Amino acid sequence: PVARSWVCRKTYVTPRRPFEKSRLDQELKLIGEYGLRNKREVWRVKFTLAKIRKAARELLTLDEKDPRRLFEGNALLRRLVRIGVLDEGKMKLDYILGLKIEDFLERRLQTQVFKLGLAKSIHHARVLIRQRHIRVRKQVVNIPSFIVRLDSQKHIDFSLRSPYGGGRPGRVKRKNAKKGQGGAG
Amino acid sequence: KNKEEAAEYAKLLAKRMKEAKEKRQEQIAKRRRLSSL
Amino acid sequence: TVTIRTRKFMTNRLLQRKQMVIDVLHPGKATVPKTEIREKLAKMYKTTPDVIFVFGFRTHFGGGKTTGFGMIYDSLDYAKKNEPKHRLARHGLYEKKKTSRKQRKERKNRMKKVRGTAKANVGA
Amino acid sequence: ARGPKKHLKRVAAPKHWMLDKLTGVFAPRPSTGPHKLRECLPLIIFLRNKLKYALTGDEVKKICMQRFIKIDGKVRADITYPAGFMDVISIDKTGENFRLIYDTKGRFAVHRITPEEAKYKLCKVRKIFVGTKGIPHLVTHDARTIRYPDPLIKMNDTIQIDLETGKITDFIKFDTGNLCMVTGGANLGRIGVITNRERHPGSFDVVHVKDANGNSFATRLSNIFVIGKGNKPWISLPRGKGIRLTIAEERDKRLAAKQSSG
RNA sequence: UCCCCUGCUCGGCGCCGGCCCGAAGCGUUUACUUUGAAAAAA
RNA sequence: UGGUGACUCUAGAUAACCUCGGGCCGAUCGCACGCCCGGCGGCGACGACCCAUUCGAACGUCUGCCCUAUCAACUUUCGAUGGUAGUCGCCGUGCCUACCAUGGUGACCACGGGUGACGGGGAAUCAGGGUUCGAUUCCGGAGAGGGAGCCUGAGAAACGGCUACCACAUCCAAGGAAGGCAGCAGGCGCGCAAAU
RNA sequence: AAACUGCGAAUGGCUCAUUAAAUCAGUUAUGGUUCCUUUGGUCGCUCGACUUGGAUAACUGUGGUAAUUCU
Repeated sequence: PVARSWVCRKTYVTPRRPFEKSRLDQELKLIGEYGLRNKREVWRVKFTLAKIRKAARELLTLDEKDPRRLFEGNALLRRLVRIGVLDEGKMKLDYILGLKIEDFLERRLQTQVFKLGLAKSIHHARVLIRQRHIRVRKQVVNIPSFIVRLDSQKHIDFSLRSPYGGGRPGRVKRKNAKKGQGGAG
Repeated sequence: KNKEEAAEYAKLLAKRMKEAKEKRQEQIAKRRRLSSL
Repeated sequence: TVTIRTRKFMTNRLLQRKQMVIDVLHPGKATVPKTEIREKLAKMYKTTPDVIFVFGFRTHFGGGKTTGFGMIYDSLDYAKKNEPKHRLARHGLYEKKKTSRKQRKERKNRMKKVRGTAKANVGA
Repeated sequence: ARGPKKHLKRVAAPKHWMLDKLTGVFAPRPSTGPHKLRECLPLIIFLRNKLKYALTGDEVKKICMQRFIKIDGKVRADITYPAGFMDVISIDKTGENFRLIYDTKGRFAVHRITPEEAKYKLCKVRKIFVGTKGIPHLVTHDARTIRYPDPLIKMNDTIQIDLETGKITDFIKFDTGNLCMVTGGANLGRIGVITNRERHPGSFDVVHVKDANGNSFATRLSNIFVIGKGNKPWISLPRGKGIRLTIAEERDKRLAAKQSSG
């Protein structure tokens, strides 16, 4: 009777058709456009979008003017406004189902780093996050699948320990300085 | 302590019995009034 | 430099000590040792530097914050009455026996194996 | 099981004990006392989770047998003593007293009270007994056998006892138009007025209780604690006065507090 | 979308032995349907 | 007197009983000090007949379990069904005795057999319905080779308690003596298959 | 320390062999009974010594069996 968690779930799903032309072309287009690593990421984004769509459909099939419908509908709309995939104009339950994988993919931290101008390419943004150069609200982030909120967009800048934004220079700078000192004598 | 609490309970029981007897006599008088009137 | 902002202060008259949470903000430095933060709590809370006990320091990601516990007692022997002994062993005010569990268990079983006066002599 | 149980698992604890999961295997099983296992609260749970005076299981023991805590006017040295409904707890040195009342949700709540209100305790009579030499007896909901009661105390009344002498000072009669609250079930902590009392021969006699704002609900006869005579309560009610705010008004109040706090 | 088309022994919301309101206590039984109680935690 | 929906309920009165293996009504211990003419006091610890409460346990009420007709009738003075009166049991009761009547279940599947059957909260897949699993951390039950019997104790038919049987097995001067890892580590066997 | 006395070892831990209205689940009842400990009550209600008795531990001394948490 040890005291552990024993709670876990799978965050992605595998399609029943492994070899189709249009599906593989679409996921390859998404991966090459937004600089992702493998198809497990877009599969997990499809999984969470399917979960959100299923929840919205389950709320829509329940009758109007009920407290549970209003509570979970307004909770879902406030949540998706807080992510930033919707605006206050389209604050409706039926407008949830007209979403796309694109709207969930624009809120990635890698996409925001490439879009604001910190990086030159989306893959350069990914490897720039991986070497701990990007911080937000005084906390460094080393992971590319970070979902930034709407209020957290304007806090994106370089870190206080990265040499790009002011700090100690890296390994190649000090080694080349020591090489220049050795060459100069 | 036993003697004091027994005396206090006897006094309280006597007062409540007197009040209940007065209310019973009032109800008997009310029955006599509704019988006459 | 490094500066200290105490958080969640409360007093405990039931046990004559003061509970608070200390967050250590050291931009550019490593993790602070417990002795030097004990001297900072001494020069901040106007008490002697041998009554304060600190533990539970946990660094954050990126190395800007380090939060943890720290306790200040009113007097030294009041701290000696009501405290776990291993923290006093960390702070050098206590000594504990260095006997392993299997030796003590074997000695107890061998003492159980005999009766009388010989129990006190079979186990050395 | 060949005998009584002496352990109690953490996930087998009642929910109103209000614990966590990933701390330990076991939970504090209380010592036997006036209150039931699923309806009481251990002293270690209160002192270690609510008041935050102690952090481990040894500090609670040191405070407990240091003779610092008094339970209904009597000092207790058991760390797992069952504390239940309106158990008056007192700290003599820092001058604080707490009254245990169920709040608007299904749990206990910390409620600091003045010492003048800490001298008495409202409690519910359970059954009426007759002793050996014709002595009437009362059995109270926290198992307080009281000799020679008032002749007008019936089965479901509420008496007020001074904690220094053990005698009855004043009482509340069970009748419609009295302030009442529920102890157990889906409803817990709601303060209301008794209106109807349906009698079913051979089963539970349900009642009907109306809130002060327009809500109504039905509970059983055993799930009744009478606390007032009319509208004025005889004890200090906790925050919100037990109104059972629904999820929409709770969300609106939390959003208003978040907007005002900034 | 609102209200109206089961009968009888004691009393409090009001008056001058006379009216209304309520109630100790009874009202052809089922399934179906809506509400309420309780229905351990994870 | 008091109460229940309802007592052969509690309380009251009369006449007795009160077991020698016997109901209680204190031949116990510590700290701080003492007032009033040797008597007299404060707070505790322990023990005790009874009463309620707490932890429960136990026996019962209603409903709900996988497959099989190449199992269609089953039980019945070796209790099966019920009645009377008792024994025993903490209590009701064929639980068991002595006497009576022939009863009781069954095609709406009793009975008999099988199960790679501990039961449930649950898990996997899943449009809507479903199918499969649940030895396994929380709840209840059963066992410590397998039947049988018992002391102590409030609570055990207890097995890290005892007593005999068989299977298996240790030491020995051969007279005897000593045990049950389906506890934690570990080893052998068994294995497709599982660690300090 | 030892030892007498009192209390606990009937809790916890492991397994699924037996068991197909049996176990178990929800719902009831003990007005058909026992309950360690805790809590509260009762503990000068009875009409009849300013502290009693002898046994055993631990201990001392002396022994047997090849051998035991044996005597």
